[PDB]
Amino acid sequence: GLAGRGVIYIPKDCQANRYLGTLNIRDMISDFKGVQYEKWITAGLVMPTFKIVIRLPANAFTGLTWVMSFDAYNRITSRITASADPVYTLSVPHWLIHHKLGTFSCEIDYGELCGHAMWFKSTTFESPRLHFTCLTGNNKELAADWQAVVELYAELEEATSFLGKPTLVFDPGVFNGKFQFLTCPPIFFDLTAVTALRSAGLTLGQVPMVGTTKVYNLNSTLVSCVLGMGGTVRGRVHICAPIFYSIVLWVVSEWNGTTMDWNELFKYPGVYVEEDGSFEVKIRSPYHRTPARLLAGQSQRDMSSLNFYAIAGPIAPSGETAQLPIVVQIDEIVRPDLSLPSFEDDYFVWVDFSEFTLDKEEIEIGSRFFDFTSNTCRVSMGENPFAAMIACHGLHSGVLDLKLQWSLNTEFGKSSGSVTITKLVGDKAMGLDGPSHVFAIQKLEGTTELLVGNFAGANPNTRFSLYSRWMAIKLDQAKSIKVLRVLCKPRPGFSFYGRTSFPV
Amino acid sequence: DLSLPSFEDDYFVWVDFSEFTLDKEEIEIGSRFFDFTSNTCRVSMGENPFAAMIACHGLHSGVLDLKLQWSLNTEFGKSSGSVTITKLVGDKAMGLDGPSHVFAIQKLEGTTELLVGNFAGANPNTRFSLYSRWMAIKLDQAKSIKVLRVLCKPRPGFSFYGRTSFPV
Amino acid sequence: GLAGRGVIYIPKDCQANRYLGTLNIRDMISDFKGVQYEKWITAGLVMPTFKIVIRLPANAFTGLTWVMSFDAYNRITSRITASADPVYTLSVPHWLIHHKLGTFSCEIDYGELCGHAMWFKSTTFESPRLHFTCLTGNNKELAADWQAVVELYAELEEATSFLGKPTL
Amino acid sequence: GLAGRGVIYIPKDCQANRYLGTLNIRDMISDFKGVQYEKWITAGLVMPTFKIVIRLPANAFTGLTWVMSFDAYNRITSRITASADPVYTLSVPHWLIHHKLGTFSCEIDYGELCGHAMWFKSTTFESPRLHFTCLTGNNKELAADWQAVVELYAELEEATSFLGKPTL
Amino acid sequence: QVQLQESGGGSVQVGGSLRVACAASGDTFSGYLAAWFRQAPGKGREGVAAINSKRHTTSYADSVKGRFTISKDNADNIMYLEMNSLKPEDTAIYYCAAADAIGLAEYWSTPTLSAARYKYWGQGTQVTVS
Amino acid sequence: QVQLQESGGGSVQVGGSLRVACAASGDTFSGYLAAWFRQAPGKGREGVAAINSKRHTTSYADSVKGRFTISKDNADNIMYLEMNSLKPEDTAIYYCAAADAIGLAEYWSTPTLSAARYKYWGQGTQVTVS
Repeated sequence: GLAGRGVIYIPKDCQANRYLGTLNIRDMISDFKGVQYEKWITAGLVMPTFKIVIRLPANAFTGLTWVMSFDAYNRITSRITASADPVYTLSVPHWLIHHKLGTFSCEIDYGELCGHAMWFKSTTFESPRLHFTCLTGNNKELAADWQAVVELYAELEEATSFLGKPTLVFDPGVFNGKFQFLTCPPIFFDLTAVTALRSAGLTLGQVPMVGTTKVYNLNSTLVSCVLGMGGTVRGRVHICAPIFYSIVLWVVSEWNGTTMDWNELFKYPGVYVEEDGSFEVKIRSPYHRTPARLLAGQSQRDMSSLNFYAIAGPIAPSGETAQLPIVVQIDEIVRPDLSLPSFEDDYFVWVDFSEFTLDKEEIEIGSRFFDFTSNTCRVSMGENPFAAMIACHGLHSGVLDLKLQWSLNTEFGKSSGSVTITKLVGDKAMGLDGPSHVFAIQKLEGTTELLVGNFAGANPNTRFSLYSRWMAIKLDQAKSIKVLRVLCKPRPGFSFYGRTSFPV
Repeated sequence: DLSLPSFEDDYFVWVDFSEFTLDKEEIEIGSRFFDFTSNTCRVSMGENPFAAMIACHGLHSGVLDLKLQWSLNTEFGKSSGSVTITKLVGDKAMGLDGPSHVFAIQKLEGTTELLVGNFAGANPNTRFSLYSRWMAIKLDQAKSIKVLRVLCKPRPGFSFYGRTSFPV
Repeated sequence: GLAGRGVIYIPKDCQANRYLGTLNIRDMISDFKGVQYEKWITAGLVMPTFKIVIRLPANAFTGLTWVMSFDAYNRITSRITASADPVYTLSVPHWLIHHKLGTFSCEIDYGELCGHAMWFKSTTFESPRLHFTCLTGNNKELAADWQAVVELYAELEEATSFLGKPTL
Repeated sequence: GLAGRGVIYIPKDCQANRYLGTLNIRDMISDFKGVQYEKWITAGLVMPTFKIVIRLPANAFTGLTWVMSFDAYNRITSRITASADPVYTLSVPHWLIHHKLGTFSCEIDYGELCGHAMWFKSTTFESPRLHFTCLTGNNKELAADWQAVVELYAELEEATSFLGKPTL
Repeated sequence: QVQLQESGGGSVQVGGSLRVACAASGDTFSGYLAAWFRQAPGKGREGVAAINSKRHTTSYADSVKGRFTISKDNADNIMYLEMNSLKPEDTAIYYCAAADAIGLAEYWSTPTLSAARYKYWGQGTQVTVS
Repeated sequence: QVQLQESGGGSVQVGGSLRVACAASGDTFSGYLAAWFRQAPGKGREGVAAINSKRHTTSYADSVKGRFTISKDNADNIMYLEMNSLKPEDTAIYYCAAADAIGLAEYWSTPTLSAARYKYWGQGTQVTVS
């Protein structure tokens, strides 16, 4: 069952991080009119499992590699058009295709990746797109510009529900020590130096950033739950090099700093690697653990870091001035002894309103989790990892309990008025006036419940409004309240559909 | 044939802040058990045998519950402001802003929970700072509170590593 | 498995409470380069159970005794340099060695005493040290100054966790 | 059982018969202080069977080869420093290492080669040495100078007699 | 990383409007959350209005609403302060200062007015009235 | 156990600084927590600043901050009161008094200013202004 086809145009001299153009599955199934396109009309909406097959010639003397980044949503489409850094295109579920190998084909399950079956007539959420980039480039120029065809073989049977399985159900201990799609920017060894030391930071969960704008990815937030991590990481190296580049390198873990002379260094446990193949290294800590995040007055090398030394240098034949890239990917952590989780089942602060400048004020929340936009009062939000899992994932569902906390600026004996919350079905133009509470501000605490979702079952981050329950906070006399807070714990039933990164 | 133990499973007083001389004041506890060093208010500590087992032993670990107790110097009808506690992971330069509570000082009692430890698992007496949860008490209007106390009971899971003496 | 060696210099007329000098295990395993010192590099951090063996001649006519005080931490190191009272050196886990007996050797478990396995490249917490003092001295002067060798026999296998069993 | 380590520095354009430097096992076991170095003190004199493991990257486009000549005695050390002809370095027990292959490791029995177990404190007969030379060189120049590490894995148990089996 | 050049301040009659010059981009982004600042003799660094530009969120200072505005031109894509009407006391020189390390807690919130957060500081343009 | 000898008090102009003599050690320790004290005619023994020296913790009296200081020289290792500026009313003779029975509840706490705790009492030095 072949449906959809596309081409990508690769210039003669590809560069590292250069943009090779994108293509979307909506265009390929619509443009390439076929059996499956019109079988996708009668079926309504489908949840396809289909294998992309990229057809390129196998040639081992240029040492190219390309990263295919699959974003269901257009977060990074605007970022990536010029000088696409590794972090933007490696923070989304991605597959590396190696030029030495040929006809790379690896399936994708659109149920486990994106979670929501898709419509035909138009697009409700932005189309699932694929971005290609040279992760590292050829040493020297090619003969002339070339091309690659990308095909996707699918079978279309009807989808029963708009929602697949939830990717993860949120709980306080959520980190089991297993990773998906964790890879790093290319480490580069230069040829001139007789020896070389390179260092990879081992403290995951530090929200990798280019230098100006941070990037939230799910692996970082998933590590940020625990306080430090265990030992014995296992990952494999991929040597992106021509056939005539060669290097052999020794891999150890270091805290805090490198022994200068080598006859002290070879005593440590470490792995030699001269080819593309796995290593397994155990994390060396004075405390047997590594914090996994950094404090205010601290650097990144002071903690544990895993180091690559070149004991026998990268050798070169007569003509190459180009550097040799090494890329590592961590499949798993093994023999885990994880420390205490950061946050227990107690509540976490969600939003806090303060500096009310105009009285008889309302604030509208609705079914959405964030994006309140209160124009007569200042608002603040939490850094917590849960609100990070809301920004990383595409669709989120559930119900979350509330509390209110406030204090009084005026004298307690001059107090008056109330803080109410109003709960409707649909927006107040029409509505059924469900359970609403009027708390007098003399009480100073209140607790209620809120639903995030729709009739469809889940609500995404970029805003639309679909019929659901609508909650608004109304303040009778505002100036009284100096500061207001609301902290929320999600009920056990919760879900996150889709996987993505949020470039902020 | 041993007689009755001195202290039952009820709480024991841990630290008490008083004589606030400067308003809009904070006090930082952190993950450490002692060594608060509040420079704008006077502090006092307990003689109790538990805080003695903390000084004798080298490393101590666990989680201990809290309560707050305070009273008002001003008139109750002139009262204003709050006493909050702020709970982070790491020091406030970076942090995740975990569960924090804002109690109005009109309530007069509050209860929370604290962890003493690290990622490594235990925190000793002479100070260093290793990545862990960090708790600070912030007072909006300080002069109101005449005396503040906090009394803590450790949860059953607790531990003491090492053996030593403390010459004071 | 012999690793580490040290000497202590005893003056001819020892006094009651006089200080006979200290020695630390970090220095003895680093200085005496051997099988176990470099086996302690590859193992990372170790939790050794090792027996100190102090070799002194058995002589029953002077009635000496020496107390060996083992402090993992440097609390008493500053106190004890001059006129070391009994309470400072008897409030730490300590072993009495009797001059009538000879070649006193009693093991120590660094797991049950100090609880935390130790690093090599540098010291995170101050080194485990040993202080020796005459607990009571000879009736009359000796013939001339003398000496004692202290040895510690160890076996080093890797430690799984930074924490042993909690002491209590 | 790793003991001893060394490096050799290979210039960018190796020549046929050029001298790539030597290294002696006495220096590597003394300089690289370890488990086996000090296990070689207590054992007295040892007759080790140990495998040299030379770690170099496998690259098939330069067609290099190096000859490792092992002389227990310093007969050829003075001859070979300049323009080392093939016969000097191929008349001693020698092993060819091919650059196409990688991580060449072939054992040596110091009992069958040299026949006499060796002392530690000093050298009675001149140290067993290893000389490396390019037996034939690259067609064209490399990119830049490079390096190779040589390791020798040994196990040291005591030698009963000063003499092994007679070779013939 | 960031260059800044500004002019357009000078004396004016009450009820007057002084446009402030478009903030000079530097190093090819000019997208960072940036807030103006004021002074008073003896009183340093009180904040003024700001915009979170990418979300189109406006923030204004206390003591002022409507007589200072801050907007971004869609075509020029470069922030500039706008002042449509003016009270006598604008004594200070205004400052333009931007912060580029925005995280997730500074994004959906209102733009902060604290001075300690903004790492890029520049001279700014002198404004006063008789 | 403890000897004390002091001088250095005398009349001075307003804004003046009188250093007080280093507390005489006695019996080879001089490490005890020690607090100064003041009087008023009709009003006895109001406390003044103190130091817990070994932890480097400072304590000051109410009604005074910054114009009385108390510090320990690292080399001399002997406490002495320091007064950098002075208000008219210092009427009393100051007293130096130390307590050497410190426990664990007086160690991590702020140094106490209560008069009843300190068992070593001495005459002290006369200070006044016109």
